[PDB]
Amino acid sequence: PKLHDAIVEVVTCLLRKRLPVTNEMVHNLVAIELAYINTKHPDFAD
Amino acid sequence: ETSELCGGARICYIFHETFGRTLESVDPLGGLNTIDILTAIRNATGPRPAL
Repeated sequence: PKLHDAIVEVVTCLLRKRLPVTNEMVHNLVAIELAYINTKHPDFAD
Repeated sequence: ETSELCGGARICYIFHETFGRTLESVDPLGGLNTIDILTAIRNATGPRPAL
């Protein structure tokens, strides 16, 4: 049992370690869209 | 004394016959190379795209 729960704890630690990393990426991904507008985009014409 | 224009109306001359005419000779299309301007407006756009 003690091991069992220790395993679980470690797993969620790892998940939390990788959480903010993805958050930073996603934040960046939005920032990238904000960074520049391509009016020459192939699907963008008027 | 009647002589060469001086003192007063000579400056009037300077401000018209000299200066006014001088400015009239300047440009107004001087330096305007169509192709160089096309380059300039491409530079004016810069790194972005333009509509």
